[PDB]
Amino acid sequence: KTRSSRAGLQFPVGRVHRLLRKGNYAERVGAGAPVYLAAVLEYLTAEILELAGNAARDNKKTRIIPRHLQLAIRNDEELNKLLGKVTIAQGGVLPNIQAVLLPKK
Amino acid sequence: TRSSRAGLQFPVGRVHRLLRKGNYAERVGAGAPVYLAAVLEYLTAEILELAGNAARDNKKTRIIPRHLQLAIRNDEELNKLLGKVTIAQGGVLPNIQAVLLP
Amino acid sequence: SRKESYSVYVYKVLKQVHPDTGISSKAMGIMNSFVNDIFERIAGEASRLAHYNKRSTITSREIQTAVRLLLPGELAKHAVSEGTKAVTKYTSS
Amino acid sequence: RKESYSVYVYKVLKQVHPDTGISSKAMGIMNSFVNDIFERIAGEASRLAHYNKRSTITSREIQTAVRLLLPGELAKHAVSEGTKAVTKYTSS
Amino acid sequence: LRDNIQGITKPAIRRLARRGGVKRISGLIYEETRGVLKVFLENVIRDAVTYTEHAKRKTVTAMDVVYALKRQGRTLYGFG
Amino acid sequence: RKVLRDNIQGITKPAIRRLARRGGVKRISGLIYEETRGVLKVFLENVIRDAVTYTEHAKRKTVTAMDVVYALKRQGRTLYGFG
Amino acid sequence: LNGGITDMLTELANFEKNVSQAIHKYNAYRKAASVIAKYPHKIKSGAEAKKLPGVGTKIAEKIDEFLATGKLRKLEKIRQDDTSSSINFLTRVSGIGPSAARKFVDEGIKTLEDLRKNEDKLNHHQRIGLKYFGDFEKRIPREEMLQMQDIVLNEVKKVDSEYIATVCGSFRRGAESSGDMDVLLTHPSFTSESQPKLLHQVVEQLQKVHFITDTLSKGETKFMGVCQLPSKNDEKEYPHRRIDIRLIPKDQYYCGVLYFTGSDIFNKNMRAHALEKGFTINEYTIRPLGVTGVAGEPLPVDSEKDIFDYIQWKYREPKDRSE
Amino acid sequence: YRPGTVALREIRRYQKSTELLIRKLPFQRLVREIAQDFKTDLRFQSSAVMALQEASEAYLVGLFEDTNLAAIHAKRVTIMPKDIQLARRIRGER
Amino acid sequence: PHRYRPGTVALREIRRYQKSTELLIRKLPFQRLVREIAQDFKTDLRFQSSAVMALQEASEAYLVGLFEDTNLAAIHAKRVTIMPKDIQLARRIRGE
DNA sequence: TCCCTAGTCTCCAGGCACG
DNA sequence: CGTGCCTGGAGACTAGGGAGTAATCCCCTTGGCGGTTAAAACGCGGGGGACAGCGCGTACGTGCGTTTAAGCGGTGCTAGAGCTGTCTACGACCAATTGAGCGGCCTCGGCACCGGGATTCTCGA
DNA sequence: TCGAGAATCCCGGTGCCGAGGCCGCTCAATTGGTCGTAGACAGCTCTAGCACCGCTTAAACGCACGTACGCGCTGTCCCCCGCGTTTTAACCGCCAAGGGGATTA
Repeated sequence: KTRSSRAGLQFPVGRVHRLLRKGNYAERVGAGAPVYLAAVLEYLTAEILELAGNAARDNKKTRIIPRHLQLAIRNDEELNKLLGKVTIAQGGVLPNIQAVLLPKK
Repeated sequence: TRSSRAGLQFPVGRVHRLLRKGNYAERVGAGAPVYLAAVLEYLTAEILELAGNAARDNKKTRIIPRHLQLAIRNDEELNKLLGKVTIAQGGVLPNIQAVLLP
Repeated sequence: SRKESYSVYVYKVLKQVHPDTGISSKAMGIMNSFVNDIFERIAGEASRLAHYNKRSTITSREIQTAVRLLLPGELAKHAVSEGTKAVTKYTSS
Repeated sequence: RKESYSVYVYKVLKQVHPDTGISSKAMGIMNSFVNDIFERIAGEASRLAHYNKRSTITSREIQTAVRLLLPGELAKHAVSEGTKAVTKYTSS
Repeated sequence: LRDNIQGITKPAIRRLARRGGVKRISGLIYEETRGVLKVFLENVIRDAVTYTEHAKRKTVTAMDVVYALKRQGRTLYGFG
Repeated sequence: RKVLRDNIQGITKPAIRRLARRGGVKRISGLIYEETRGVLKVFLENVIRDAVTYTEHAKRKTVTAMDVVYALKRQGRTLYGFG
Repeated sequence: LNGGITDMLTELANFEKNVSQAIHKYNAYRKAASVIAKYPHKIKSGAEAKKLPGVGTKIAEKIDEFLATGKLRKLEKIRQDDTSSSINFLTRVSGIGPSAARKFVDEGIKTLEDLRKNEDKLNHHQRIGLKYFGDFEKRIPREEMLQMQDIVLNEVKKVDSEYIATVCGSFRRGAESSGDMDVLLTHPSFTSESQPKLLHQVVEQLQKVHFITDTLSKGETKFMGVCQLPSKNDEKEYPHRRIDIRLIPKDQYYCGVLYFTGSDIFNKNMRAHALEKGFTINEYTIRPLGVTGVAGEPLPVDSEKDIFDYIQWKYREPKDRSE
Repeated sequence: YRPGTVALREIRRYQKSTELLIRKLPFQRLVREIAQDFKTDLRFQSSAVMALQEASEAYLVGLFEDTNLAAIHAKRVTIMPKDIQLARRIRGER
Repeated sequence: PHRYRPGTVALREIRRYQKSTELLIRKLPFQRLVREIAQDFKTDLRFQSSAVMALQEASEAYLVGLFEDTNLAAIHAKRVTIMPKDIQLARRIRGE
């Protein structure tokens, strides 16, 4: 039985265990640490992917484009705090037009 | 001793043990601790020499944190080295804008 | 050589989230970079905590603390809920 | 003692300025500075070693990380002193 | 508690601004300053309590504050 | 096989205008181009010094993309996707 | 008295050389085989042969297994390997080495029939090697080698009386046979600080007299080809032999001839004697060695006896230069 | 005296000094108030309180220096809350 | 004759430069500048095409952030045209 | 594959750090 | 002013790193050449943003009388920080072992693109 | 406020390439053992965080009060935006020179 199935997860558990052991991060590595890390990765990936899918539905494109992911990341505030110092290649910027720059007459 | 063998001042064996217990790599070079101690001594020497210059600027024979902070702000390379580090009770470098002046 | 990435896991998760949504390979690489970034960040935080706690093991308590530290806002509160319950499964065979 | 380098700090201070004193707060600040520089250099070396996929910590990666960290003239002088120190340690 | 945010007095804020080299400060500054001070203090105290709870200790240590400040990117010297 | 110089003018005024409009500036003076070239040169030089150092520490002769990613993290930029 | 162990180690060394592409194993196996053949005693245990230098754990285990069972399981499995046998057979032809034979076996070419059928896939050197594969593998008798050396010397003297041609190697050492001819040539006008066509004139003279039959590569310093002594209009033609002629400076010709005279053990002994005498001896010249190991200006070289006296060693004839 | 002369004198006196200029008792009260939002009945070392106070002083000093720089950039002599928001946006805090 | 308003083609394409995600930097000049900058660090060093594209993208990101900061700065001074002094103030406020 | 030098334990001790 | 450990040097044991470069020929790599066409440079209104000065007013420093909370000197008093001694779960490690994952090779529609035609802003009057 | 016109959108149709989809082949997660030990846990001791109280004193708080500087008004001017025009370089393709690699000595 797979350990990720033993936890019910989708991201690989033993892969994370091997990475953590090879990561020279600590002298010893507990069992539930890979479970917690995989769960956090799954939650973050799901949150990003759902927003991306909503954006793509709003963008009427069946595939996910890097601009769609960037727009999703700019849409959420907690993700933006999480990824404020992260740049998305070919992701562009969210539409932000200055109110003073707006033309009025 | 090893610090005598290198001619430095910081305890080189202490640095070796700190690298060993830091869990930074599987194997640690023997001259790597020498190099790390040398770099630390170099940096400390420059910091202390600027500190002594600033202290004699203030005509005080004790190294003060305010003088240390003033030296750290006063050296361009040192300021860029430790720009995001704060010094307790060091104050700030006196800098009055010209526009504020009458 | 054989290159490792979370592409298959990402695809499975995406199907689990949006059953009828596609994704680009470049987007897959971006997702992989995000996953790697979170992995490295959490690992470094846990290692720093363990050195601060002077412990020689990486515990699930350190993972909970790391998630509480790095993750922001409501994402922090829900994820731990997803963690310990998942941890419960690891303790439920 | 909690594994401090204060004695080395005083020795080096007397080496540079034998006629001046230091505050205890200043000594602690210097100790924290030394610890922070050590940790920064060590993390840079470890990241370089993993990025270079080497399984050992060597003087080459120490020099590489130091050159990464230190500003120009400071990096030149520091690497020069480290090279001379390594020369003296290996030769003697 | 007892409007402790109001504990930062207007003359105290002026003293800090003069240490900050500010030549003239508006009246609305004294409240938004308190707000930002709370924001920084809250984002620091959260991490501090997190560290102390992971330490399973009933007292907040200063080294925990230093570690949190490094996690907040503000390296502080004067505590070890 | 012949080395060249004076490529800072390669960043044309139309290019600077396009980049600024992407940033969203309504009106730009002509002096912005020179200072923009200066800031771009400074940032690129800061990144490229660390990139060349990372390359040479790996004892390679080609500027690798993973090296660029490591440098961007060193400068605290951390662009994703590439590498 | 270790012929079988040396024979089984030679073919194992070929596997590391041409198939495994590991000279770091082939050279070690060859040195071990040379030492085993050099021991005039019966090998009974691998530990007994382990006393000899250059013999380690793998070699001792292989020798024990060969003595106990009469063969090696790895050797038996690699000999029956069709890919390995094809690669070894392909590498036997000149111009085909490890990568060449590996690519040929990868492309289905495994025998000389495929080599002849893929002449378009063989270069000029490869084509010459395939054409003279059998001829190159034969030994050259001392009479035929002396006749060809005399013919070459006559052609050189006709080309230039100031030209100096010396047949070094096993023939110079007095061996009754050699696999090829190695001529070291000089000219007084060709020195270390001094014509690119001097070798070209000699090559043209040798090819005109129908001595050299084919040319593999020709440069301003060395030329390599195939030459064969002519038959006297009634006997079978002599087999093709590989002839290489290298042009050397006047100040370097004596050192080059001394180095190429051999033998390897004699060259090593002379170099060791020179190094212990504070000198360095090379194929080009001999130089003094400093107190810090820094080599000085090379000493002038005009004869083998001068080089021998330079290292404070008695001059030895090439027949006595076995070791 | 002359308006500003006292201000500039106090400016120089604060820049020369190195004290905290913050009431330690109110700072402790505020820290406890914020800690009540995170974990009830917690203890704090006194040196930790002084360090947190000093860090707060540093953050406020940097923010105020940035605000004054912005005011000079905005051709204004009095520091206004708009300057504080501009700095916080430029500094990336929020 | 039908000339758009003096601030209307300016307002135009800003949305078009925000909706798009192209490089906006000529690749040949970017590679030339990259090679020029790297030669002063080391002669005869290779840069991968992927490396050049990534570096160009990173520079574009840094310039975009700086330009957005400068736009906000000009709005802070109730101005419309972006000035080099505003860029200097933005760089100082960032700390660079 | 063999080697040789450098990275580990370990193992006391004349001697540096400490209160 | 003893004194209390302690890394420094010396075995004892064990892992990466290099043990061969010259001589000649060939393929991949890279740098230059050329049309061309989008694109950058140039050039010229002009008008709209930048900017300088005037009026003012109100809000912020400024001096001063007052007070009240913060230090600041006590006082005690205990929650818990820290250190100690077991033992025990428990992570690490080893050796099969199989299957999730990976590399290679289709494929068929998602989606860019083009082109026309309908849509709707948009300057001008 | 319409209106010509020009930038935009939508729709149909087209062709092309990559997301996935499959399938054969492995080495990395699983099973199931051991074995030294990290820390878990109980337990004990001192200490510093409270916890409080009286005194002092100065930071602060509230208040007149002037004034200056923020701001809003104005004109005024010139710089850069828009539109057209003229090189031009980059760029894609299309070529040939040398760097690295091959065997072999």
